[PDB]
Amino acid sequence: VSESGHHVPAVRKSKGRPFEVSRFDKTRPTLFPRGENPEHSAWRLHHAERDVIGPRQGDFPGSDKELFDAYRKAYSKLDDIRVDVKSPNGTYTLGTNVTPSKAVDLIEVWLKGQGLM
Amino acid sequence: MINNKLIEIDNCLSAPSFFDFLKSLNVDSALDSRDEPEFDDCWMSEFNSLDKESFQDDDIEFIDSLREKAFKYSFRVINNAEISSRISDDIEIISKSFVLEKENSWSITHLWSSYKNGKFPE
Repeated sequence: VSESGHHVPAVRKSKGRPFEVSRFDKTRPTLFPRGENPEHSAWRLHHAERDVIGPRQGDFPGSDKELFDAYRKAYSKLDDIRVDVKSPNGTYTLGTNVTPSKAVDLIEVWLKGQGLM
Repeated sequence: MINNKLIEIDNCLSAPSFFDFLKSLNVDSALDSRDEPEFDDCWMSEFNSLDKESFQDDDIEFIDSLREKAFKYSFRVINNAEISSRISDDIEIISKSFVLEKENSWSITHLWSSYKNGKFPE
């Protein structure tokens, strides 16, 4: 197991939704920041999500569609960031060196294939 | 002017090894506990109350610099985005609570006191 701690959608925000995730599930792909100074990419992702989605705690006050739309809005101007999208346990690799926006697309496709939308 | 309590938070966050306790954290257990209603409802109650208040622009700007420090200094220890995000959010509401001089404040007596005692609040 290798962990970035970056679920998209976030664990707390997915609770009760078709794509809910439990933290023991190390198969669900997460985002891993690439490049020099990953703390800054991580901070930029945090701050964009804080601006659009809100606090890490609490429900997301909106539909599944709005929640995915919110990540896409948050990530719209982050195309210079690169992430990997992969399972912490290594079982799936969805993307390598992709933009945060692309990562949302990859996760949506994977969840649909898995029956989780 | 920047509120003196915020300068004190800066001094604490910037102290050597402030976040080293994260090396011993059971991340999944702590976040699971924070996502349960007892903690989550309390946190959101603090957030919702503070969101109705009005803050000076220099304090808000300075709080954003405190969030960045809390995020990045904690990220350097265990490289966990959700932990660092929750610490940043905690520092936001801790800071606002100090500026409002809130007494009996859960943000201060639980969240901030946790950090000062080398623990991730849950």
